Amino acid sequence: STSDPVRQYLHEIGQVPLLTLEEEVELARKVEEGMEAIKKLSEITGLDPDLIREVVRAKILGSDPKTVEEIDQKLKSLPKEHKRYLHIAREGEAARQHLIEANLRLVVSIAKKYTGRGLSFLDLIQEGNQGLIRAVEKFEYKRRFKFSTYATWWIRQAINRAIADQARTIRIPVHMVETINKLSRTARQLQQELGREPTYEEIAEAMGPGWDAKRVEETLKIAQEPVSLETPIGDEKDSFYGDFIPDEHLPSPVDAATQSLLSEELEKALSKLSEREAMVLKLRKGLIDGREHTLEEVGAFFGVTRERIRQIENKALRKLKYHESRTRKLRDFL
Amino acid sequence: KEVRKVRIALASPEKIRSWSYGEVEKPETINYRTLKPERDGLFDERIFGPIKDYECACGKYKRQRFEGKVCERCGVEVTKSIVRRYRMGHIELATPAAHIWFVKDVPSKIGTLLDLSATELEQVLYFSKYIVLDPKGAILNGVPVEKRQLLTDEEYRELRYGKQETYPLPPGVDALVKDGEEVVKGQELAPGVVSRLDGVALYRFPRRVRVEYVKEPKDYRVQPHMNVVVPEGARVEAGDKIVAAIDPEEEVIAEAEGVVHLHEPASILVVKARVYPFEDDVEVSTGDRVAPGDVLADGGKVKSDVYGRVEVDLVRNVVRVVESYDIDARMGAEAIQQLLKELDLEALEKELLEEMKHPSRARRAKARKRLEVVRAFLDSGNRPEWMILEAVPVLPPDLRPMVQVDGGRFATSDLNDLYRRLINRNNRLKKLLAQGAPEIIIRNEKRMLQEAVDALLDNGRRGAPVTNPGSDRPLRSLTDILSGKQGRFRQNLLGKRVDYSGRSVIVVGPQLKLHQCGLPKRMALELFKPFLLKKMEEKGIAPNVKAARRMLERQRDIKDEVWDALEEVIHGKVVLLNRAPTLHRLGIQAFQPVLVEGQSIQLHPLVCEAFNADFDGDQMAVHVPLSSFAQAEARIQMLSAHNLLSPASGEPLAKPSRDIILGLYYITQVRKEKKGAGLEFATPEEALAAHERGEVALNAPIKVAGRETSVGRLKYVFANPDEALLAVAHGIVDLQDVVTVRYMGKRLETSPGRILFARIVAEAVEDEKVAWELIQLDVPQEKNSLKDLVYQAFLRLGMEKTARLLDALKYYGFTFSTTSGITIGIDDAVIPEEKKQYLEEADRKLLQIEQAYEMGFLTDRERYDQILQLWTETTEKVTQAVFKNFEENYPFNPLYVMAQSGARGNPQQIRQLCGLRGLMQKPSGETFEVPVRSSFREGLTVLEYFISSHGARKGGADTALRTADSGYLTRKLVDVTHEIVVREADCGTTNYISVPLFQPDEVTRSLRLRKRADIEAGLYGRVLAREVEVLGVRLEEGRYLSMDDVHLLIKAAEAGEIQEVPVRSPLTCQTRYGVCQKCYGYDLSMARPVSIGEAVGIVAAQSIGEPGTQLTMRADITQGLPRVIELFEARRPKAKAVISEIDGVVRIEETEEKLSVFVESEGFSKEYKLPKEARLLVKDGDYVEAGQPLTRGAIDPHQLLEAKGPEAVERYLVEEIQKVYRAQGVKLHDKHIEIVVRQMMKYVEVTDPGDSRLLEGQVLEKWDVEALNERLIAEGKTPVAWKPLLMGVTKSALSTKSWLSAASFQNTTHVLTEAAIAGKKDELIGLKENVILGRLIPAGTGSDFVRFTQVVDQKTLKAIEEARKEA
Amino acid sequence: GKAQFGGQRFGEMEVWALEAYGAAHTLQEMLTLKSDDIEGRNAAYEAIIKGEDVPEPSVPESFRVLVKELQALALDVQTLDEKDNPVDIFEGLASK
Amino acid sequence: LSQFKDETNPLSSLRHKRRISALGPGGLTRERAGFDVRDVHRTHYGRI
DNA sequence: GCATCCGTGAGTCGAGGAGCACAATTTAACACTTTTGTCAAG
DNA sequence: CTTGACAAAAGTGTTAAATTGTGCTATACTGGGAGCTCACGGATGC
Ligand SMILES: Nc1ccn([C@@H]2O[C@H](COP(=O)(O)OP(=O)(O)OP(=O)(O)O)[C@@H](O)[C@H]2O)c(=O)n1
Ligand SMILES: [Mg+2]
Ligand SMILES: [Mg+2]
Ligand SMILES: [Mg+2]
Ligand SMILES: [Mg+2]
Ligand SMILES: [Zn+2]
Ligand SMILES: [Zn+2]
Repeated sequence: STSDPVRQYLHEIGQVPLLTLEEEVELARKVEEGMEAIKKLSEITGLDPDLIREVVRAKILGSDPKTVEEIDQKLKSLPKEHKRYLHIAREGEAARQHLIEANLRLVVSIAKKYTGRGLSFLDLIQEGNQGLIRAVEKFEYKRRFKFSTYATWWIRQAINRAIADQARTIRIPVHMVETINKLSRTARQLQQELGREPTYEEIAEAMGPGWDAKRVEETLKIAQEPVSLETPIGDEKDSFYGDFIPDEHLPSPVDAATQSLLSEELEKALSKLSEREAMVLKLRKGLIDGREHTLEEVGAFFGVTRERIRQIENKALRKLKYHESRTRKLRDFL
Repeated sequence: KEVRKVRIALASPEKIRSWSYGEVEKPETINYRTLKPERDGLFDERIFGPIKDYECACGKYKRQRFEGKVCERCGVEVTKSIVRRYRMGHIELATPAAHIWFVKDVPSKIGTLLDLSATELEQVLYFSKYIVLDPKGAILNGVPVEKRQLLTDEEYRELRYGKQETYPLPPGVDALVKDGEEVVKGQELAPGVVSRLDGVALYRFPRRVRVEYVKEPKDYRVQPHMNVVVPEGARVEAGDKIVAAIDPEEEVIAEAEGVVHLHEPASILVVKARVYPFEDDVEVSTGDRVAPGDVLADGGKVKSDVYGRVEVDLVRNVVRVVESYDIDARMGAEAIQQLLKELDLEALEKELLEEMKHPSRARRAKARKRLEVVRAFLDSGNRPEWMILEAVPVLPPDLRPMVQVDGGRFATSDLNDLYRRLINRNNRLKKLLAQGAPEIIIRNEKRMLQEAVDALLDNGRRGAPVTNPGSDRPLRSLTDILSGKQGRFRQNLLGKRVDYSGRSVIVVGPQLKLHQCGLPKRMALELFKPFLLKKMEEKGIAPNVKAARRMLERQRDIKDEVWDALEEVIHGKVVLLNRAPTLHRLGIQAFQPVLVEGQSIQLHPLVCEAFNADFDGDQMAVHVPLSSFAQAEARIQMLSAHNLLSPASGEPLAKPSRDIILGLYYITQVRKEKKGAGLEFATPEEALAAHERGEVALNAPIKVAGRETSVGRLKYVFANPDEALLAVAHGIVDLQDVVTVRYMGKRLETSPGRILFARIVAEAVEDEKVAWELIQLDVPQEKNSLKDLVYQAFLRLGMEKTARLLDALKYYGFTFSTTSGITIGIDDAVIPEEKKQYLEEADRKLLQIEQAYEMGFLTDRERYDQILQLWTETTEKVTQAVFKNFEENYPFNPLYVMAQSGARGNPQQIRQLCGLRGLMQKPSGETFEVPVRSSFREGLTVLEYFISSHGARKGGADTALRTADSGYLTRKLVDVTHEIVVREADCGTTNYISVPLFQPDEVTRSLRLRKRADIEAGLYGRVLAREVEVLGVRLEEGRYLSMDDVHLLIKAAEAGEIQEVPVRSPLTCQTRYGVCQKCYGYDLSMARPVSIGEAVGIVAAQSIGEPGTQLTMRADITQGLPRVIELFEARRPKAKAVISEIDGVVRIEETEEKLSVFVESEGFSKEYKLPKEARLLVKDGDYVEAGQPLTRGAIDPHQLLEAKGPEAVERYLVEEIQKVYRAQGVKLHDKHIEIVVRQMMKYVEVTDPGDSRLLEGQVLEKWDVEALNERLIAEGKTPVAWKPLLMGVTKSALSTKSWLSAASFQNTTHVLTEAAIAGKKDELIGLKENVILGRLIPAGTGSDFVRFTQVVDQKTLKAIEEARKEA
Repeated sequence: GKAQFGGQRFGEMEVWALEAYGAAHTLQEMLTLKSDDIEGRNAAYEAIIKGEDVPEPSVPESFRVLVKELQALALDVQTLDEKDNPVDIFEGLASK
Repeated sequence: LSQFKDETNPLSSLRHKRRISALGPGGLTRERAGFDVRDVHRTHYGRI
């Protein structure tokens, strides 16, 4: 007891008796009359219909509270003909709560058929509950159709969307998830028909126009779930995928060393240059501020025009070529 | 700015948000197409930082010039990419969630403060029962509701929403009640249904409306899709609607004026409510709550008379108040967090202090446990409500990476899945709350949100573990990451993988010196690569380092000068050779590498025993110390030639071994001939004449005139050893022939081999006189004699000459064993002639036992015992016959010589080869009646081989299943004594222990001298506390007992001059956080006073645990590890002995009914009701003392402690642990056991708080309370009366001051939970805490005693002094 | 592993051996300079190839991982100094 | 129980096919197995 | 007494891994300037 | 070192085409389903 969350939830929803068809119509009528009453209230009292439905909902549920009482007392200040519409609004909200509560068995029966698709059983039910709430808002009892007929569309819609949105660590858009599901179904039908695993050409041909072997391969590559870093290898519980994946982001001690070796050798080579000529290359190549500068931007720092700096920058570049050729102390770092 | 202490504490929701660089609002990780991390997700660059250094997401800023800047286009700060390892996020929970650590860690920390049990806390937290936070005048079953009361869902619904019930009527029948009529419990509503509650019964759905027109009982049928719009008994005018409908065609109206009556309800709703009709518009509406006196509907004319939710029925024109209370009851962490917010810890402490005076012990214990948690929160400054999470921290993404791999597919950690679920449920709950979802939907989501947090923090702690869909593997949570053998502590902090490390197979190098190893060139090139690249750059091999490295990448590109440079690199440097398991400290030794051709490591033969390394496929690890400190430590402290003695016992550990002993024993043993053997003569010339005639052999013992000599002693008299060995070379005499030699002016009568051995030692030590005193010439050199020579050479000469002597012994032992001619043949396993006679004697006696049993003179169990005793006796007789035959007839037999010299084998194994295999045991432990009468030379039968396989399997299983127990024991011992270091020269204590020289012998009932190994293991290398006068020799106070002093003390005990020796021991040491130099004694590996700063605690644990693990891998199965672990854990034995709590005279009252023992004193008389099967070791007429055993068995350490005292239990624990290791022949000094026992007796329990803030029964360290007592005494206050306490190594290690060391050991969840609440600050005193932080350990070269030493030449010192004192 | 060109595991018992020997600096190098001190191991390699002695090591990265994982458990782990003042072991890279 | 075939030499593969394992799905555990499960029984004569 | 949690040696070589319609949004392709480097002499 | 041409790469806009996110669908359907030589002593809890 209380250690199985599914069992505890089922017991909780089992405490609300199922609605007879008469009770369903009465509750459905009250919600529609209540929603219309909120519209009539807003039109007359002038505030936002969304604002009023929250105030009415707050009073029913009970327990910004500063303004809720201000609006609630304002609504009660209306005359009798207008306080009546408040009464239907309150009963409509109370009936909406009761109508949602009594259909919590419907979501469970629908949600039990969607297990094993990346979401847990309780996650499916809660997503089904969101669809059930949407069903009550849009349900119309004037058409004389029972609630389970129309709710089932919204309950399955919410479960499908949640799976397409929450069943993968790397989220894939709904349209592509539908494509991936359609691709897998098409492959399986060919696989059971041809008695072997179909090739990409065969899968693409069965899919239809606009599909080739390249697109099928890309879609399958996209549909590759990431693998856990903690999955063990072998019977011994001491090795995981994380123990065999090197880190290629941080520089290795060798890479950091040769970068320092290059930096100290380049500044030593630049010493042979003139005071200004070395400054131009270090600033044109971004060795001082970190970022490469332009001839115009370098020009403002020395007050020199664009064309002249290119000449001294090239002349300084040529002198380093002369020095490197006579020493060969810089070729190896390339 | 040096980390000196680490503090752990609770994190407030405010502090968690201060850590976070941004809230993670979406579960998205990365985009599926571009692979760039998604905004507001788990990998958002705006929160955790840029993927690459100095570059925003939009790619507008890409250099370090804009450092410390946040781009306006994307919001990503331009900084280093490594900040993604350090920048955290947070999840703003829609509703608070409790931290599972402070809930499910027994005893619950939240439950302790709130006085809620584990059951009650779980029910509230996981939304099973409500808890009252404001009763609001609620009455439940006639009893007012109080705060902190637990309500079930049914009870809360009745109180909050009232009592109501619907009864579905059968179709067609009409109820006998009317709409709006009160009923009572049990009253019939319809003729088929009855009520269960008293209240207003109202019509739900009238299936038929019967209007009475005034002109007329016209009947209307009401379908489910139609509703009645008028009351019952309502006057409806012609035209007014009666029943509404969706389609107006079927809508029913009123033809004329009439009264509407409702009939045939679908069901009757009986609600316990009050009805109030209203004349004008109602001042309240549906869903509001009213109290007695509130103006209900008619502008003050109609007023409420009872609490309840008000619902107005527009059609009935009445106002219904459903009797209910606005009770404030909530579930989950919301109510729990509010309860912890309202707690006044100061007020709670005062109440707990008052309750702490209850004479009941149980209530004081419960109050103390609660008060410890309350005091922890007050002193730490944490707040109790911080244990409920309002914002959940998010780990930095680089610690939970989603990395692409060598291929193209992605790999992610399990924390991303746990974070995603928490975000998915948190966002869904926010949506559900915004849609005004019903309570059941909200309650289910809040419960799921709580479980999502619990799974993230500690997966599987509560409920079923969370598994990744598509697999059954539990997800790895934060608790799993930091706890266990594979956790962060043990896998990445206490041990790490290291660079500059290699591994290869080891082979024997006999030509190596003791300090040298054979390192392959290819390993050395890679291990010393950075040093090599510099050397190639120094020479002309390569222009620079980078060109040098490219040269070494390709094997065919390496020239011959690289190897020459590699020789220059390793000159002087040493490497560390390592063999797993590193049971003791000499499992890692420093060697000077010698580059060799090949791929295997050459290991010196003498270091094999220390490493436990043979050459049947062993492998070793190579490590390269880098800096000058690391090289200096390895060359000075860790060098193989410097560690010659065993730290556990002080005996030599690098000593001659199997092949070396055999070669030295073979040449030093003499020949014993039997040809002459007894003839007597008159002159030596006659004896010599007989030898030339063949009547008497060269070594036959004869008598010349009166003296017993041999012909060799007379015929061959050599002037000097050079002539004696010259005769050996020419073949006149052998090394084993006893002759007469003149050596050092003495006309010795020994063999040339013994004289040769004397020169071997003399030339090795380069001093003839000392080497003469070190050797034992008149005996063959076995393992024991060679071990004594190494120890004596170490004392007289030092490490350098002993290592030289060790190498000389190794060279000559190997040389002589090769040419001597040791070989094993099938005939070398000589079958004694006595075996056949013994077996026939056994068979005749076995038949006699069988004949006696057939006559019924003895039972089955007795006959089986008699059979075993006969076969055990016969087996022992054959063992003697096997070795007697060797000693008399084949003194040079390879099996005999190997066994006698100690090179290989024991008499038990020689018997199986030469005598008989013996008795074997069934898998149940019973022995087979028939023994294995055939040896290995004769060959077992198929049945005997199968019978013998039961014990081989049983022994092999123990070799595998007892290693974990010993290795676990060693880890316990290390973690409890890791902080013990020699920290000062002398603590100034006047206490000591009196090591007994005589032990009570129970079978004789008298004092007998203990064994020499017993006294040496308890007195060697110990400082005398008091002056001792023995045999005219004065051993003054403070004198370290050497091995000669121990022998002198033993000799004095034999003369009845001393019964016990007072020595300074760690047990009586007063040094805080360790021991002192004068209380520890010698460093047994150097036979000199222990150096200040040595980690003797680690040495003690390794010294104790090594024989336990070493022997089980080769006894310890029954009374080894089981008894040692039981003793070290201070566990109560199952068959515990019975001790007398008081001293007095015993009075046995044995009777047929029961056995009772009475201990009688002057006024006291204690009664001990022993079981019938009790082996009493005391009889009537004896004076027993307190704690003295009365029954054979194992003494409970805790009972002995409270009956005799701390000194007695310390003596008992050290002695009993020693008794085990002595049984298997292990020599281990008492210091190491006393160090561990000192840690066990480290804590005390408060009995009288006195003038202090401590609580009665509180457990704290003895050093702290003694310091507290003297402080209280200094300021004139009542001292704290405490009680000595004993706890095992596991409990003592877990209750240490440092949480870092305790968390890394065990109970990481429990240790961290208690530390965070208490706000414990770790001062980083021991060794593990410094290892975790990577600091310099406060032992060895890292100790404050030696770390600040300064070295300077005189010229600079004179210059500094002259240039400063000149002013 | 040899296949991954990996290092040798210097486990707990090997650490105990250095502690028993008193090789405080040899132990510290293996814990920091040769395993996970990123700044230390880069500077140590650079120092060696320049013919210099390796610098003094720093805090290991595994301890930084431990602190951040402890912080993910809502535990305020703070490294202090002699005067109980907080010490930043993250070089200012995690201070908002 | 589906193990990588040990085929160093023909005897290796022959042994691997005749090995009997108490572990695997539905069997004992390497660490939770006592001395009784691992000891040679009197009925292994001629069978194991 | 029992219910539950916690513990059970160290290295190593391989082996391993439902549909469509709609609005909303971002990603590409096309032009037209911009700035930005290259000769051109003087 | 300047001035003036010259490509032109880089930068700013435009509509378009994928690409992604979102709401809807009306017979009636109203409490899951998976797993089963439990490993065994020891310590702290009601
Ligand atoms: N599961 C194991 C098996 C072996 N070892 C180590 O490897 C050695 C293997 O020893 P073994 O070959 O079984 O016997 P020896 O002691 O070598 O036998 P002998 O004395 O006859 O040479 C053990 O002692 C131990 O050092 C281990 O640590 N863990
Ligand atoms: Mg295996
Ligand atoms: Mg061996
Ligand atoms: Mg071996
Ligand atoms: Mg002679
Ligand atoms: Zn940017
Ligand atoms: Zn002391």
